[PDB]
Parts: sequence; structure tokens; C-alpha cells
Amino acid sequence: NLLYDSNGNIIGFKDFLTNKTYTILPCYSGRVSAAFYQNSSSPALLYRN
Amino acid sequence: WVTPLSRRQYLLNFDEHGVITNAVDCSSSFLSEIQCKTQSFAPNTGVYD
Amino acid sequence: HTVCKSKGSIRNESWHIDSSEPLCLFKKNFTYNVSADWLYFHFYQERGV
Amino acid sequence: VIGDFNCTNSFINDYNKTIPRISEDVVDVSLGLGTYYVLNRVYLNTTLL
Amino acid sequence: LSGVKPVATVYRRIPNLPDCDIDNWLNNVSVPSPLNWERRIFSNCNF
Ligand SMILES: *[C@@H]1O[C@H](CO)[C@@H](O[C@@H]2O[C@H](CO)[C@@H](O)[C@H](O)[C@H]2NC(C)=O)[C@H](O)[C@H]1NC(C)=O
Ligand SMILES: *[C@@H]1O[C@H](CO)[C@@H](O[C@@H]2O[C@H](CO)[C@@H](O)[C@H](O)[C@H]2NC(C)=O)[C@H](O)[C@H]1NC(C)=O
Ligand SMILES: *[C@@H]1O[C@H](CO)[C@@H](O[C@@H]2O[C@H](CO)[C@@H](O)[C@H](O)[C@H]2NC(C)=O)[C@H](O)[C@H]1NC(C)=O
Ligand SMILES: *[C@@H]1O[C@H](CO)[C@@H](O)[C@H](O)[C@H]1NC(C)=O
Repeated sequence: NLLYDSNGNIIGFKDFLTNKTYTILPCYSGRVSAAFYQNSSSPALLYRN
Repeated sequence: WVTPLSRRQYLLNFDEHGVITNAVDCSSSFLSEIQCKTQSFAPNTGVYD
Repeated sequence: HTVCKSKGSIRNESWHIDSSEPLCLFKKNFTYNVSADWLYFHFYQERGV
Repeated sequence: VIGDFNCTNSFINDYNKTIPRISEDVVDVSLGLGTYYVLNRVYLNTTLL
Repeated sequence: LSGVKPVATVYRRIPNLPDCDIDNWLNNVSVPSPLNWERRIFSNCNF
């Protein structure tokens, strides 16, 4: 009922109630790089990639 | 027939369809220990302690 | 002891005596190949499981 | 001696010629005999230790 | 800079005990008389 990889994580499973398969995808969690001058109101944001 | 069990370490090989092809007991011979420490069935050329 | 159900025996099946249904934690039936020649099982425990 | 309840005492004797036998075969995990799959995990085209 | 837990949860687990099947016994074609009032004890099951 579960799908695992060589690294040890889970990347999929199967539902026993509806007989449908899925692929578990990791969710986004990143930071923002902001450039700020000496005296400014708001800095300039940059979402990398 | 009954035989005792012990906490061992084995190496499993999975094919495209997820069927176990062969297994190697890491406490059988020295080549088995090499395959255990290299995490592969075709270890490279080198000196292993 | 276990009493044969195909050809019978001289004794009666008696391995437990319970007037009412005792407290059970697991109960499930499984099916296997009747025309099989050999069967293999694995039983072990760790951390109380 | 397993239990502590008297259930049947029809024919009980003391047989002293019952000795378990030792098989002539050994454990061979080369082709996969003696190994069990994971609980509910699937591995495709991987080598897991 | 800085780099929330939704309340939506998915809980799936295979049961270890069979169903009680109380509706099958209550909807039986045989209805006992008030003098009989047959009794069936249900234990170690899920409902
Ligand atoms: C999911 O697949 C399983 C496997 O085929 C289905 O179980 C079968 O159900 C039919 C219909 O009752 C039975 O005749 C078979 O004997 C069952 N097979 C097994 C191995 O149990 C199951 O019904 C499917 N579930 C859904 C929601 O489609
Ligand atoms: C698993 O199978 C066994 C044997 O087929 C079932 O035991 C039977 O239970 C019924 C109902 O209590 C009795 O009338 C039979 O006499 C029992 N047979 C034997 C050989 O003891 C058991 O009920 C099954 N378990 C489940 C959960 O279905
Ligand atoms: C199964 O795994 C093997 C090993 O990773 C894969 O073989 C590699 O395939 C890539 C892409 O074709 C090549 O660049 C590598 O050189 C191959 N390595 C070896 C050692 O042969 C194989 O492609 C995988 N098969 C499937 C269906 O995913
Ligand atoms: C059960 O085993 C016999 C003998 O090994 C085989 O002929 C038969 O096909 C098996 N049953 C199933 C359903 O595979």
C-alpha cells in the first residue's frame, strides 16, 4: 500500500477504499533574498528559482 | 522445521517490477562484506579494510 | 491437541475452555493455495510489536 | 504443562522415545529463500541495505 | 528572510477487527415474540 525509495522516504501510496494510486510530492518551503539600502521604505525582494 | 533468527544485515536487489532477484548475507564471506560496505553487487577496484 | 477433520480421530479437539468470548485484539482470516507443497512463515517481535 | 486447567485425562502416558531430527539442508539466501518483503513498502529498480 | 499547518488531515488505517453487522440481525426475517425476546451478544467488533 505504500511506495518508498532507496533514500528511505515515501513518494506514493494506494487507497484501499477507492483503488486509486497517488504520488506524494514534497511541499515548498523556501526563503526570500531582500536587498535593502541605507535609508529606504521597502527593500527589493527576490524569489530564487 | 524451525530455525532460530538473529538481527542481521542483508542486501536486497529489486528489479523493474519490484521482485527480489537475489540476496547476499553480509555475515557469510569477505566478498559479502565488501558488497555490504559498498552497497552494490558490483564493487569497484580498491582496498577495503 | 489437534483433531483431524478430513478422516476424523478418536479424540475431541480441546485446546481452550471459554464459556464466553474472551477479549481479542486481532481477528482476521487468510486464504492460501490448497494444492501447495511447502509453506514458509516468519514470526518475530521488536519493541513490543 | 502449558495451561493450568484439567480438560481431558483419558489416555495419558510417559513416552521416552521421541527425539527431534535434524534436517540435511542448509539456509541459502542466494536465490531469495529465507528473505521476506517489507511490511507495505514497494521498491522498484533499487538496491536497499 | 523567514522560510503554517493546514487543519485538513487524511486518516486511513486498515481495521484489525471485523464489523459487528448488527443491522443484519435486527432486519432478520424472523421476528421473535415478546415472550421469547431472543438475545445475541456482540463483542470484539467495530460498528
Ligand atoms: C479493489 O480491488 C480489489 C481487488 O480486485 C477488489 O476486491 C475484489 O472485489 C470483488 C467484488 O466484490 C470480489 O469478487 C473479489 O474477490 C475481490 N478480490 C479480493 C482479492 O478481495 C475491491 O472490490 C476493489 N475495490 C473497489 C472500491 O473497487
Ligand atoms: C475463519 O475461518 C474459520 C473456519 O472456517 C471460521 O470458524 C467458523 O466459525 C463459524 C461461526 O462461528 C462456525 O460455525 C464454524 O464451525 C467455524 N469453523 C471452524 C472450523 O471452527 C471463522 O469464523 C472465520 N473467521 C472469520 C472472521 O470469518
Ligand atoms: C534501473 O537502474 C539502472 C541503474 O541506475 C539504470 O541504468 C542506468 O540508466 C541510465 C539511463 O539510461 C544510464 O545513463 C546509466 O549509465 C545506467 N547505469 C547502469 C549501471 O546501467 C536503468 O536505466 C534503470 N531502469 C529503469 C527502467 O529505470
Ligand atoms: C497451487 O499449487 C499447485 C502445485 O504447486 C499449482 O499447480 C496450482 O496452480 C497452485 N494454485 C494456484 C491458484 O496457483
